[PDB]
Amino acid sequence: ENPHFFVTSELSVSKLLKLRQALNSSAEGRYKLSVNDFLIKAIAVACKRVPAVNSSWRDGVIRQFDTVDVSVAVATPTGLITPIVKGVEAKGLETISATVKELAKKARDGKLKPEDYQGGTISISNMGMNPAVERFTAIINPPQAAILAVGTTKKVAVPVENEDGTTGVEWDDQIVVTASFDHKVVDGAVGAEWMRELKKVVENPLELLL
Amino acid sequence: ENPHFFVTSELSVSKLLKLRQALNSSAEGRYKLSVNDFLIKAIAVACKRVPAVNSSWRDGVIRQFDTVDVSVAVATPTGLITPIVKGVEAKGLETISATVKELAKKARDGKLKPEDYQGGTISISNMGMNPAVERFTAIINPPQAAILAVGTTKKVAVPVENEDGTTGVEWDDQIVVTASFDHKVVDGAVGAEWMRELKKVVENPLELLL
Amino acid sequence: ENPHFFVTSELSVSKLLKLRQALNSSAEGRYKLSVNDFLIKAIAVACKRVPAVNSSWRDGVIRQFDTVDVSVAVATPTGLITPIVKGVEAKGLETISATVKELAKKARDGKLKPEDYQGGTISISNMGMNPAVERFTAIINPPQAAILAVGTTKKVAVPVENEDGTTGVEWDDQIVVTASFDHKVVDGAVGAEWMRELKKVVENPLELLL
Amino acid sequence: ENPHFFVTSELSVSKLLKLRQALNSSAEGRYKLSVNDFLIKAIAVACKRVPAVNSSWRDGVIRQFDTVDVSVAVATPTGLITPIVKGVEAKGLETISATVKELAKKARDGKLKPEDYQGGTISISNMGMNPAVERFTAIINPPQAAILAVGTTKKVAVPVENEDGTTGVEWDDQIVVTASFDHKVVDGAVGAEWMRELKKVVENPLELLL
Repeated sequence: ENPHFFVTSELSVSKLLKLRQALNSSAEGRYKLSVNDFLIKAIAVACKRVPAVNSSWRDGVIRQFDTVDVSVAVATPTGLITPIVKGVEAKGLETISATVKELAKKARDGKLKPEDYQGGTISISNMGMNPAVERFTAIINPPQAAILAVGTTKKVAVPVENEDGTTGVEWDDQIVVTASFDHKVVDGAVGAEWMRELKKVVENPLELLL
Repeated sequence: ENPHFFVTSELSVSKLLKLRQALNSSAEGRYKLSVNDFLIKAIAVACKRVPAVNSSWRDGVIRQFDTVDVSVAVATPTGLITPIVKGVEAKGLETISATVKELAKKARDGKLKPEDYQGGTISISNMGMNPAVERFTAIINPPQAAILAVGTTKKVAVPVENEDGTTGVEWDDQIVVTASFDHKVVDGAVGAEWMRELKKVVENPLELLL
Repeated sequence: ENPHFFVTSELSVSKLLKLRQALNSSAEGRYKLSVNDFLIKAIAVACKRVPAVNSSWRDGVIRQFDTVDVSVAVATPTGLITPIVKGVEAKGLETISATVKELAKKARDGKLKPEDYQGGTISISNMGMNPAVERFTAIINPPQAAILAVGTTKKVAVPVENEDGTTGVEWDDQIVVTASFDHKVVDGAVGAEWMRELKKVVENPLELLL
Repeated sequence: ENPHFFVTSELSVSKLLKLRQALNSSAEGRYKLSVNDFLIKAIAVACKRVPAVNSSWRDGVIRQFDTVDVSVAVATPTGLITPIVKGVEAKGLETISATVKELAKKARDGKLKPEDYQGGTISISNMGMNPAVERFTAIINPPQAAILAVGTTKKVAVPVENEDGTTGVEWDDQIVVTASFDHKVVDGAVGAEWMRELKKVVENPLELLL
């Protein structure tokens, strides 16, 4: 029913990894941030910058949402459930990480209420904990217009300019992301622009601070 | 009427200055962050951690506020006005800087509405643009329980341990801050704790990211 | 009601720290002296040398006291209480330290009798255990005429004359103290003289032995 | 009754000390200038540049004064008296020093007439002769709008750029000054501007010549 199209990007996470390390060292056990928390915040910023992706199909209309409620895919013994982080734009990374850990526990325990997993405006699915999944596509969760699939981290050789003008080799830690879009709502231009903003914010994570 | 007491701290801003420089260079003219925007955000975080400072005196009761609406003192040709940044906890630094510049312009133009300057929960007054004001006290703006006065930046000699075990001299850029508190509401212990959290967050500005 | 004025001094504690270390090492667990015990004794000596500070306002008269009963501010979960060390001039440092620890425990336990905290002739408040409080003012505890606020210890670069006639840098451990005085009773001259005697005795702690 | 607020500045006196030395050496006993005479003249110049500080509260009106009559606080065995140097703008430093010494003697002798100490437009209190008073606040002498408290001189390490681009240490002789202002008459902006002019004139004492 949905004309799926896929847009893929490689993202450098070296700076994000350094930032995560510094923050987790400074947390004194109050929280433990994952890469997923940073990706969720960057998604929320990008959705605020390109609201057309923050929308849903309805009969005859596109419902654009003013809030970004991110449904996070959690595998359970009974399979996939999508608890919802509401109002992500207004939450700090600590609150996001804590909420996600709590909700994922409730998910595994089967104690989620319908309001915990009914609704949401965009989904994220992160399987990067499995080293055999470098890239995958995810099926859109209707009625959302977009889903971001996030693969595992791998080291990739990248060219570095040496001071002598030779090109050396640096090893960049990259993840592959693939956005699946519903072509009724989001065309290729909007999706590519949103992917550009996501890349920009993730590779310069100080923009996550604005 | 108010038993004023004062608590003073020296704050290292070297790291904050570096961060401000990097962000302003990356802004591409979209925004121009000042030190004041960082201090406002750090204040909002500290007020969220110690809500007893985020309160107001009323006849017979302390009204504690769930939101931190920061009144920012702006000098005008007609003197002092206090436009209010509402909901600071949920705003990014870009939105804060833009809002403050807009409101300060409206203030100078005399086009502020009463709702722009009536209310607020805590005040900040920043005179650090004048190099002859290293330290000052500010008079509390009733009914708020606290006001932070922020002086100018000066270089101070600080001891540094050299690799040889000698103590060298480093030059730390420090500001002096002075909080004035209403002793009916906030005692010395709460004020000192809040000053500790402010210092901690400003000197480790990555905590401003949480 | 009280015309508060403030007099501030930086005090070298390097010698006091060395003396405290030697005494605590020699105590064999009988006692454990804090800097606060030394400051209390020095206060008692200074109050004996300048009795005009050792006085209280009454309707029409200044009641000068022959004894120095020092009220020590202790933070409790219910806030501030002021247990009284009576007859400080006649007590040794061991007795002072033991009494203060016992009374502070009773304070936290809420087991102080009125006679333990009603009265006193001068107060001390010591917040130097918080590294974010370099300087503060304390509100006078009526009817006492004076209160000494004691901030935290910091290292300060001080000039030292080298044997070659060059000026090197030494690192002096300094505390900031601020006396608040009631200008009805104590004028600036008496307060400055008393601050001079306090500085003299603290920086030459052998005078605490006389 | 008076909303007191305090503005503090560190002032370099190295150049003023050199100038005082040269002048006193050239006086051949005709006069003996103190630092206080220079501060009085600089105050008079600053008051002429910012007359709003040179004013007094009256019921319903601010009386701005065209002349600067500086009341100088003198400690006596009976305490504080404020003899008045009239028309300071038109007097040279020699006349100021001579008048101050004469009036201070009459003060100690109790031979001041009411006209010698009734009135005045601004006060100065100088306790810098006591090395234990680095900083203090003074209570405003009504109906004057401002009082300047002047602490003692201390040596402070300041950064100096060496010819090799290293940062050495220089020892600057600094005094701390604290102006107390009545917030009904003088707001923070005017007080900070006046403090700026005072600093400018004291640090570049050739401007005292204009």
